Amino acid sequence: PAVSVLTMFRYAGWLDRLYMLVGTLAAIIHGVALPLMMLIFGDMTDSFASVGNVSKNSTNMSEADKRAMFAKLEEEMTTYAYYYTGIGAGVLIVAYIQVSFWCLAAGRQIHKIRQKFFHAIMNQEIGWFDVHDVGELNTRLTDDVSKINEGIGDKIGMFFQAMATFFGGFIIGFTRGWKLTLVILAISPVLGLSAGIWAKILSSFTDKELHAYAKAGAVAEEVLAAIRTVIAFGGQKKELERYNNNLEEAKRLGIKKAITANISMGAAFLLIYASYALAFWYGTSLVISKEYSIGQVLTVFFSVLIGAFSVGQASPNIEAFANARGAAYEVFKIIDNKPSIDSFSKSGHKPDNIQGNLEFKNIHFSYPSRKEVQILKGLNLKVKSGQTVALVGNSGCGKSTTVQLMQRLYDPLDGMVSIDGQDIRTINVRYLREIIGVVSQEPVLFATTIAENIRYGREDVTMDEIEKAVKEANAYDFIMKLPHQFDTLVGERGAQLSGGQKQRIAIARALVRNPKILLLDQATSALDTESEAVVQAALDKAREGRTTIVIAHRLSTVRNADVIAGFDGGVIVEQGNHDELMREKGIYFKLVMTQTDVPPASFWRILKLNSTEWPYFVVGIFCAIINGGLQPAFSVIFSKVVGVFTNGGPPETQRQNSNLFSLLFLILGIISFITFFLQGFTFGKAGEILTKRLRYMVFKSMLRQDVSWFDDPKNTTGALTTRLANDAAQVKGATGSRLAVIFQNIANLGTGIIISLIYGWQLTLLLLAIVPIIAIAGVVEMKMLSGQALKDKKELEGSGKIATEAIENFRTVVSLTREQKFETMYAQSLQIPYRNAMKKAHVFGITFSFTQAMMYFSYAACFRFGAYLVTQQLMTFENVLLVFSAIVFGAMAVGQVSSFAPDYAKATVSASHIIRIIEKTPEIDSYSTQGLKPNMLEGNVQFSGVVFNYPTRPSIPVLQGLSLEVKKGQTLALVGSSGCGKSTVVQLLERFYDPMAGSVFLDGKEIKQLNVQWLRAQLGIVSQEPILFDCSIAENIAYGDNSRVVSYEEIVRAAKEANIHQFIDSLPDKYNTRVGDKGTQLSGGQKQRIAIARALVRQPHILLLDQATSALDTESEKVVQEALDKAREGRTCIVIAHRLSTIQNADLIVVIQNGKVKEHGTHQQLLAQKGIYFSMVSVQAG
Ligand SMILES: Nc1ncnc2c1ncn2[C@@H]1O[C@H](COP(=O)(O)OP(=O)(O)OP(=O)(O)O)[C@@H](O)[C@H]1O
Repeated sequence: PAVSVLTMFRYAGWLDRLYMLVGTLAAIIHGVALPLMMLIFGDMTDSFASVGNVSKNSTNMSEADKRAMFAKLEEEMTTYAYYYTGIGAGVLIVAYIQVSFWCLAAGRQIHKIRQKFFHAIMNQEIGWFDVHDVGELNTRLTDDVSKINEGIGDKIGMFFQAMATFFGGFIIGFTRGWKLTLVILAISPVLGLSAGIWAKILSSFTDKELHAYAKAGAVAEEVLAAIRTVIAFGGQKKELERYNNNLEEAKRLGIKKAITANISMGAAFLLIYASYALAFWYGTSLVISKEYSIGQVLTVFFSVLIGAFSVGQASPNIEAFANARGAAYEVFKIIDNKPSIDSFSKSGHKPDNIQGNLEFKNIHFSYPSRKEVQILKGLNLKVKSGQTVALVGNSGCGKSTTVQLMQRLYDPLDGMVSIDGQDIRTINVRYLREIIGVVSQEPVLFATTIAENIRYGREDVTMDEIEKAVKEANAYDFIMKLPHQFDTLVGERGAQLSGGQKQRIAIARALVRNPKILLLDQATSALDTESEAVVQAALDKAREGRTTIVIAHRLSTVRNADVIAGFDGGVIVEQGNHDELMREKGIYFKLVMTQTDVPPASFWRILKLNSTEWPYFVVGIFCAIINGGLQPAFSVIFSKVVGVFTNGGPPETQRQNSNLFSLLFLILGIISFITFFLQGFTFGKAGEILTKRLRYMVFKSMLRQDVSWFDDPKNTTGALTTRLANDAAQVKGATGSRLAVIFQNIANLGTGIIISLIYGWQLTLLLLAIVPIIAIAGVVEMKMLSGQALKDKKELEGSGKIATEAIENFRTVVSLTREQKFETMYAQSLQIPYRNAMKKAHVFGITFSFTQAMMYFSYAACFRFGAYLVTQQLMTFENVLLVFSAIVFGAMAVGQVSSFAPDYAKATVSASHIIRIIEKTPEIDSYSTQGLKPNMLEGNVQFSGVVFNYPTRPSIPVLQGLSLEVKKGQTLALVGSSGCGKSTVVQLLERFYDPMAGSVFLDGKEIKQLNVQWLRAQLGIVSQEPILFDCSIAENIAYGDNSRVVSYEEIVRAAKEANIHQFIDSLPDKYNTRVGDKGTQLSGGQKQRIAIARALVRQPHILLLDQATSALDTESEKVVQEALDKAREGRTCIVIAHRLSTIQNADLIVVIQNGKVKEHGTHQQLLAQKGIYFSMVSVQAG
């Protein structure tokens, strides 16, 4: 959808309504300013044509004909040169006003939008945030606001310019003779038609492509997330073929786009060369009959094509304006939306002497994300002033909902909530929340100082009072131990505070507010019994004589409360003191007892990647020379035409010369269509090969890498799918397409420099001296349009980061009632990109003005100097046109080439990354073929003094002097405090990493000397969260022993021994059932048993079990443990043990602490040791 145009320019002050008006009048002038440059150019050839044939045919006088005609041209061209400079003078003024006033008026409007849009979001309801996706909302603050500034800025001034030329151009064409124009305007619908057809066919082969690679690029994403399972089971080649057998689809489809894109080029490049002749063949016949002059035609043919091409230059300026209307709809809706609970209004009462009488009356309530089911039904309950009320009951009974209604974050439907006899929906929201202290489940700390985070509760508090509150909250002594005490910087940027310390800050914040009512919703939940005790002392302190509602999770909180309400299904089944509810032996009694990147890759290296198809490259080079030569050809055939009618000739030859040269256009026009159809058929396949061949070599080379690579923060599973998907394809704009450019550019400017130099060399050294100037200008505009894009958009990140901090914790700030503070913080940050943008339009006023002025001025500096060369009989007027339209129309050709081809800079660095991902050789070559691979199936495992550090964060040491044997067929349990040391042993026997020092042996043999495939083939990885692949049960299981004959019989025996056979045989589509996200979702317990079943098929001599049972499925757990006892029997086993019961039946236990084996032995010996191991078993008991 979109907005009405006249709405969208609201918030535009009267001065912005003026700037947009004055700037338009500039745009209209600048629009017609080039049609005038074509009209004069016509009247200039008339001045040359009138004398060009006098001095040649009849030799009447030698020096009385020289001065006669030549002092006429010298006086005619004084005016034509004064006329040209007059335009560029007016342009210089006009062009400034155009882009100045429009970017200004847009900027002035944006700054008024940002504040009104953010404030609109801080003014919304809390049920408003429930329905909406907050992620896209935050980007909508800086993307959609960035999408509007396009379609109200300078993009309008260019539109009214193009329309003033469309009508300004078709005006001049018609008044200078109507026959020539209606010829063209009969063909321009054929070209306005020809343009849109291909864009329907290019858009066709686009969306078909994103669904072609979506098959291949889906296998890619699944692997690189599941890389731990792929390497550990050696399926690194099986995944290469799946990714490849779907990779031919997007290739063949890539060719139908590659051909048809260069068809679209040469097809429309033909209809120009066709309609050139049709308009010139017919245009020459109207000067031969002495109806038009040569100056008349050359005006009209150009003055039409400019005005006719003015539509295609205004295509995107509309699309940017319609994108701006559309993005402006989602925003303006929010600004004009007004809430029922207005957090900014000043309406309700502000009652004083609030004792805290609390009353709920017949409350019913439904959330608006799931409104089908009611959450609370007929809920009634009073809290007497200064008493504490604990809410208990099972999950889903609206305990927090109660607290949300007393915050008034939703408005109940039926019933009434009153404070001291007064409807809470009849006082003001800010006074309400000012009297209420919110202790959330999780405390939000803001990325600011501790002083400010506390002062957020009440911005006028003195530093004396801060000290008092921090004391009362029990957070002072820990603050006294921090290095930057009350100035320490907290949040995501700063030092991470513990859970206990964060909550006490939230408590101090609420104390600063000194409210009359306190609300706590799981104040202590996550916190351990040690952290909880300090908070409880500080909570209890803060409550002393305040009316309190606490969502209680800990039994000790509930036992000392003055009154308990028991909730069940929205309904208070029993209310009383602690002893009553215990006496009742209802719901409450049951609860309380049970609980007890800048790589400089070279152009030559990239080119070598496509070297396997050099014959394709030779042809494309060849046609890139012809097509680069057709431009300077046209500069002749245009000149040689006009030469006849401007230098001298008999009207017997004006027919054959004109029609010949007029049909040499269609010689050129055909050769245009052929050389493009062939250029994009050889360089086209050369690219679509190159993508497909590099995605393979990459994805192959990616699975070759070792685990330290995939552990890095930069090589995440997404940034590799991107790198594997578009960066792999973006290379082809730097192999063949770069030769096509430079061979075109050489064959164009090369052969065009040569020709113009011989026909007259004086004019050329001027033009090829000035082309350097105007060529520079198109770059610095592209630079400073972009170099300024960073500056203005970098100063916005602070302005955007402020908003990000406020939306991401909206439920908090609204409870602190600091919606205004963050609004002000946003606005104050926005004052920098405002004042920068008000200088930006001043800048782009100039870069746009002095581009067109140095072009309109330099248009005079050529046809003045070139004219004096005809006075002095040094060059003909034909030879001027043969210089001018051989440099200029040829220099414009490289731009029309370079702007079509892919962004070369963006392609080289996009390619430089590909070469690095290919040329990288790992520390652990999984692909290799050497290694001992004996027939000795003992599996004696031995770690001796292994020392290892994670190379993601090598500053952290884990293991020091770790030495240990596992005897054949024994089970070894790893235990100790939480740490990565225990997990590391599994990764080293896998050989996912090498160790720094020490030695890992397998049956007396160094694992660095055994093939990585045959080390890992006899090792079973049982992951925490086992990865199940989108695939059949046979394939997910076959992932274990790959490249193997496995039939139906061998599958069933293994599934028995994992204990899943009986459950499998009654399910629908039994062994064929699709599992994954598309298929039946398996529980946590079932997935792990699949991982066990996969390990049984492999039948290894060693079993690595790592943190298995990472789920809560109670029955499955005993099923897993049964299946596990089966899987271990008479096998050498290494278990990372977290559960005490697993440890009891193990043959040997190792207690590890800080890299050090403090003790080890059988179960019985470690208990009687009465050491570390003893401590673990004792804590669970009591
Ligand atoms: N963002 C949300 N949008 C809509 N409804 C929600 C949202 N969050 C929670 N709910 C609803 O709140 C209802 C009651 O949950 P409640 O917050 O009372 O749990 P609780 O009592 O706090 O339990 P616990 O303390 O264990 O989380 C649920 O039925 C759930 O649908």
